[PDB]
Amino acid sequence: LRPLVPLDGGRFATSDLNDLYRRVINRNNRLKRLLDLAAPDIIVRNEKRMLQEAVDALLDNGRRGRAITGSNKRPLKSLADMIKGKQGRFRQNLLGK
Amino acid sequence: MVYSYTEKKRIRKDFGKRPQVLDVPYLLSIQLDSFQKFIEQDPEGQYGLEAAFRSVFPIQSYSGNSELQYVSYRLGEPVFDVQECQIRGVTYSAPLRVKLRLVIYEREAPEGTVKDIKEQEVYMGEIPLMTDNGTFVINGTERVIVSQLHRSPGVFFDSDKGKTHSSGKVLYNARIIPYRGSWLDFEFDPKDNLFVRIDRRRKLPATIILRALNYTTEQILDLFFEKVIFEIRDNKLQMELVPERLRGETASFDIEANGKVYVEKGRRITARHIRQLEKDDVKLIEVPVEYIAGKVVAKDYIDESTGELICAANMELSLDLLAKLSQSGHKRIETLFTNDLDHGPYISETLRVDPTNDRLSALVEIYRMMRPGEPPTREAAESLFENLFFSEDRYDLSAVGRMKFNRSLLREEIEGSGILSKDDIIDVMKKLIDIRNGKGEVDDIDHLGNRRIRSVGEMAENQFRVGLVRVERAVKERLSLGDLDTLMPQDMINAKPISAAVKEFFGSSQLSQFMDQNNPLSEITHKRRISALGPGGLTRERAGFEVRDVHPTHYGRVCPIETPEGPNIGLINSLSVYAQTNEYGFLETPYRKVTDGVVTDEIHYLSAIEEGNYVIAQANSNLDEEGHFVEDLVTCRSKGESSLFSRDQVDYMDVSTQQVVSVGASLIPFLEHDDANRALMGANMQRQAVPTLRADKPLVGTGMERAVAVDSGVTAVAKRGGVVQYVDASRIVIKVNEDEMYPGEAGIDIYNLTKYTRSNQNTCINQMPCVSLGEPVERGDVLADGPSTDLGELALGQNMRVAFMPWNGYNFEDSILVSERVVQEDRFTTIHIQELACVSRDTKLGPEEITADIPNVGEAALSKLDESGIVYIGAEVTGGDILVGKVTPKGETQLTPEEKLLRAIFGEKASDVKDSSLRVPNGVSGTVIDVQVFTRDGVEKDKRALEIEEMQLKQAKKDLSEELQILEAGLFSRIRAVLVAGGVEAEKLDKLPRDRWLELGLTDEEKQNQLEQLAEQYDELKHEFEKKLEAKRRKITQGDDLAPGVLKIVKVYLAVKRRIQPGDKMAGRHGNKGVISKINPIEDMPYDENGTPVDIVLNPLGVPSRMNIGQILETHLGMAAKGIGDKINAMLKQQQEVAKLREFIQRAYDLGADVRQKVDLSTFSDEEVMRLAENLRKGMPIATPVFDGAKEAEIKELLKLGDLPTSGQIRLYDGRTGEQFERPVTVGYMYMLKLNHLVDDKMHARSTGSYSLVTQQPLGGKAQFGGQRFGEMEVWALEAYGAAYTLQEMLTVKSDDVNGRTKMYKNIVDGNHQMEPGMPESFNVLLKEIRSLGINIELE
Repeated sequence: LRPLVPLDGGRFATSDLNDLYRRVINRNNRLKRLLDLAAPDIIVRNEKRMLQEAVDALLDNGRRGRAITGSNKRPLKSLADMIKGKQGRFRQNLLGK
Repeated sequence: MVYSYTEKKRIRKDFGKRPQVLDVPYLLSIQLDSFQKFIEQDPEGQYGLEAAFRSVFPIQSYSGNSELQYVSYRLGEPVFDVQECQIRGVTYSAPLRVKLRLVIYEREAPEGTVKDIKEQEVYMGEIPLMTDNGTFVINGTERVIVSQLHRSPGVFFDSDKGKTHSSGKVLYNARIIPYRGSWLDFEFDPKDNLFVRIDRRRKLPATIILRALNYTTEQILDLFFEKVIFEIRDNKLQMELVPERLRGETASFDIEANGKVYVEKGRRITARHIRQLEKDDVKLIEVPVEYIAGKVVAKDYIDESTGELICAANMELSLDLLAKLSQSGHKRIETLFTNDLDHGPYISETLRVDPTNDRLSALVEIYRMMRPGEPPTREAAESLFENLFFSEDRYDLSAVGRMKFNRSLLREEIEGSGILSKDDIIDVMKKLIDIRNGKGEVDDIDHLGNRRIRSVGEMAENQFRVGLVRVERAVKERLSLGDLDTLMPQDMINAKPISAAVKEFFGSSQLSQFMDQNNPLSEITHKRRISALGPGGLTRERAGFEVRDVHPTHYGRVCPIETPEGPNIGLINSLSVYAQTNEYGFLETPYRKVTDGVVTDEIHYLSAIEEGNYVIAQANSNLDEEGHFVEDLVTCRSKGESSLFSRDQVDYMDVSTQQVVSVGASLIPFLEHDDANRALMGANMQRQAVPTLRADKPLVGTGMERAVAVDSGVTAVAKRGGVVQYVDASRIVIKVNEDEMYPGEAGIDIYNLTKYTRSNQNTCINQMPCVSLGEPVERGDVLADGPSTDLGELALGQNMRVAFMPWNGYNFEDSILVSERVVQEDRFTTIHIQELACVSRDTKLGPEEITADIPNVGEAALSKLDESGIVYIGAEVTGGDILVGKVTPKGETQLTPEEKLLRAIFGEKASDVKDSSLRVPNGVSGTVIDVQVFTRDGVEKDKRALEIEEMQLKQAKKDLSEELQILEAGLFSRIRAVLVAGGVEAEKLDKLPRDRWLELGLTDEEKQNQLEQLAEQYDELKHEFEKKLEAKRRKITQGDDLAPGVLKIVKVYLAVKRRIQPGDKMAGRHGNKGVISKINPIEDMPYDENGTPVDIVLNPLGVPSRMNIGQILETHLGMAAKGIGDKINAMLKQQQEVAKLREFIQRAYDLGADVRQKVDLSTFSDEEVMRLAENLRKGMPIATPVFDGAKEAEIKELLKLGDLPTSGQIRLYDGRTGEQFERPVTVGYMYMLKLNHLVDDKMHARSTGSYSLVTQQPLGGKAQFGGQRFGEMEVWALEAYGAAYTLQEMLTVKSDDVNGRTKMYKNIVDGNHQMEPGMPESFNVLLKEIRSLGINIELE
């Protein structure tokens, strides 16, 4: 049900999905273990700001500081590539199969 | 001369009275010339590797006291061969040599040097080379770079009037474009102020950047403007007169010039009152005070009494300010003209609006405008201003930069500084102020005088130079790291930037690509192409208007006919046959010089700029023996038009009429008759024709293809021709004549013919001998023919019988009707060679052994595969049969220790579960050509490739042993010659070696000298030949470099015979290309008075409908040609004597009025052309030039001479009913075309097949699955027909629903016929994705 159509035949590369995966993985796991562990202001502040940018940055704004600029695949802008392949969901459904 | 040795087999009959003085050039000289100038050694420092090494070198670190001087470079020989390298499939590149020398300077000690550093060459990168045909060999691919076209560097004058801006007025602009670096442009606004835009940044006023050039306002007005003159002595207010500098006046009072009034108060300002004071000589005059307040001050004058800044330059004067200035004791006053007639108040609004009045604040402001993030620190502003504006590295004006810069600058010397100049940009601002003033002419964007083509030389020079700079950075770090470095150019220079730049450049680029090969035609016309794509020259991805148009500069160089009829039109072009590239990249075309009233025989190449002013006559014109023109008023052209001009107004001539066409469309005869649109379509269809079995030279033709076939490099030609010794399909050798030979090495020239080989188009290529044996060969003669070539003459299609007719509705629109006779004649049959490669290996579970078993499969495939090796060569592979067995380790060991040492795994030994086998895909069946597999170092116990590894050794040993026998045999015969009179014996020497025992003793000198010499060069040629034989065998058995991600590579060639097909497709030379409806029996074809059923049936309505004229003259003239060949063939049926037929052959050559230099029987009359009668017995090779082609008078005269009815219509009877058709019917013989559109390749039927994990929709076509696609247009087509079923179950049951397929196939049993509507899983991919979205929707 998840399946994503890769542009290169199925590669994930440097995309902000992978950037938010590297930041949201450690920041989200350390945020869960920190919140459940009653972490102090240092770990709850760093994990709350890093995880806050993990959930919030994937939602809106953020800086596309992914790998090196240029010569890299960057299929994340509004995170609308999931709902709309090109002009919409037509390729998946409501258009010709 | 008219020797015509190689053309004596077939002499193609030529038409037209227009001679060609300048022969067709080699025509590849753009790629060959660009390559040979790309690798060269010159002291002048021409553009190339020497220009890059001299550009970057010397390489010196900052404050390191170390420099690097260039020894330039020299190129070596590649490790592999051309054809052999293409067979191996590895990139073809020569290493680079001659590394640069270093230098060391003593620290704190001037001129002190410890020692000079001269180092041996170091390996850097790999430089690919080019084949003689113009291709590039990388990984066994064709790799040709398309020619590029873009703007040439120089000062541009552009109109740039926006149609979307709604202003309705033109906004002028000018931009200097260097070959590299940032761009500098100027921009107007309605405020009438000069603006500056640099690299898309916001436009700053001219006063801030020109202030950053360190020019004060006094130098601005005094430089760009004239201060005129104003003088005040005791307020006398005397000024000079400028009566010719302005037209106008406003006079409120009388003005007297030297005691006489020039213009009275209120008097007329007309030229009657102007020229009175103008033509006469007048000096400075005195006028009242009120005229100062209206004028604008020019220079900066300050009061001499006190030090205030009042009365600054570029400011308005006030009535009360005149009293403060004039009374201050100023010596002189400068006032601006500032009257708009031919001029304008430029730079004023720039000075007023410009915030920065100084160069420092100007540099800070332009720095802040360049970098938005960091506030300028004022420290680097000088380096940013210099490096941004005038610098050596960031300018790169190159050649055309200063050439066009001085041309538009109206300078004298061509050579100039390669960096920006302050007086140069000030001249651009002044002449641009003239453009805003209204005087001067703008320049056209589409005018090719402003365009320059770029090729492999300049492009590879650019990328290689970039990589060389990337090396200069790291080398600069290495030299800057240490204080003193001995033997620095060793480990400091890395090859990865070079090899990455050139290997990534030629490896992957928009211009560099492999070609689809159909006939030599598509190879040569695909070799020469103009592309506006790639870097630069591309305005937008789609649409566009004025960019795709055709300018008058497109006449004599680029062909407007040939063009990419697909999505992008007007971009790709094709150069003219006689076109050439200038030194700056400009394109020049030939014109014949004309002096006084006679036409001299010299021809000069002219570009657009030079030929624009000159007047040149029309291509076709009347010529006389005295050189003068017959008609007084001759059609000529000057600029952008053409009209009748006098005989004294014609500067040059167009020579041939073919200068406007290209090689692609130039082979289409009767171009002036056929419409240009359908000729464009046909020229677009010429490149897709697949070569067939038997190549029959076109009986209607041009005569350019004779040079195209030999100049395409496809056919096998001969160097230093001679008497042929041995012939074969694999190899051809020739004994070279003694006329021209090299004194050393002796030997003869050997040739290795290429067998059937796969191309990039999956076609079949091969070369066949045109000579028998013992035939003398000249220099340049073609020995063998490539694919779709006959006797060195290009034939990419087959002729066949032609009749114009509706037949029982089977021919509708463009539909085609083919007889079963041609079906039985093997014609149109072609070979399609597909390559199958099974390459995996590379497993951490252990290596994968090739073949030796097929797991879980019976002996059916084991009968085809060898025990220790792969299948027999040339076998029958049908369906999913395994062509090459391959195994995999898979589970390897496990409990029950690998099933008791593969006991339960039977005889595989891997254990079980090897999917690595090739398993030929379904639907593809044919015969295999050859298995090239792979060649690795240190590999053993491989039964595969053994036969070819031995075959290469026997081949090289055979052809090398031939030359060895020529050498040792020649010197041995020399021994037999020298032993004469020194103790010779014919009976003894003719039955024994040694030569009586090494020439015996004789006279002492011959003993030691002749015998010791014979042994010396005898053992030298024997031991040297064996040493070279071992050196070659080592190259045969060493192999190539395999991809590291595999242990062993396997690749196999397979071929399929595909012939004329019912669906198929066919094409004409004039652009008619259609599918065949049905292939009809011979008995159903109408026959003539002689009972000869017709092969093809076309639709005559397409001649008026699609405006195709050339089909009538094509078929009729062809009927005349085959009438000649039919009558001569009848003479051979009667076995007539040579002379009786020789008379009709000669009459066939010289019939008509001139239009050729050919004369029959000229050479011995009893051979050559005499046998060429038996060569042309099938058909007559008639040619017509492009625009000079035959006329209906000579066509009906020849066809009437061929005993055929002059009208070209023969009474025809029905083949079916036998009854006669009413009225005569047009028949003839035309040249047809077989394409790649055959419906075995196009058509694939599929039902159920593999799907994808994404949405559960199958991938698409070419996968032997899927239903093709019915898109949204078909969705709205089912909504249009009103069928809810077909659409609803369409989108759901087939893909998004598994329930629909399972229940559907289950209902096929007993035929329940119901299909489940289902819940779409693709709609569950939409619900899915939405669930991943922060708003997740769930059903209730």
